[PDB]
Amino acid sequence: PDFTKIIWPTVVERNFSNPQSEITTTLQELYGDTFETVSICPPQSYGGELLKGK
Amino acid sequence: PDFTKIIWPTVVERNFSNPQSEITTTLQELYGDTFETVSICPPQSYGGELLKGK
Repeated sequence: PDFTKIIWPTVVERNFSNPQSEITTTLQELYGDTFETVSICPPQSYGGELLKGK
Repeated sequence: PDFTKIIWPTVVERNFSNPQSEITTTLQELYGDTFETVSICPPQSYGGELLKGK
């Protein structure tokens, strides 16, 4: 290991690695983490996609 | 055939039998008879049947 170490320029710095999080004082079923994805859904019973062709 | 002819009481009288109708002075493709049935159709892209369950 010397100055001839090749450097790969990345934007991800190791000043914040894997942020673990653990439940301590209660039950999990009382404290849940949800991971969702907020996408756009047209409504079920109406929305311009029913007029397609009409 | 005498007075003991059994009579079946029907409401259909034979004072107007099969009304034939024939095209005379032109072509059929220029004079058409349509037979339709006017029933109620809910619209295609809307109508309460889309809200069924919602």
